[PDB]
Amino acid sequence: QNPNRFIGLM
Repeated sequence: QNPNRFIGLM
């Protein structure tokens, strides 16, 4: 749910 988690998928 965090946008910082999307950077990890990068």
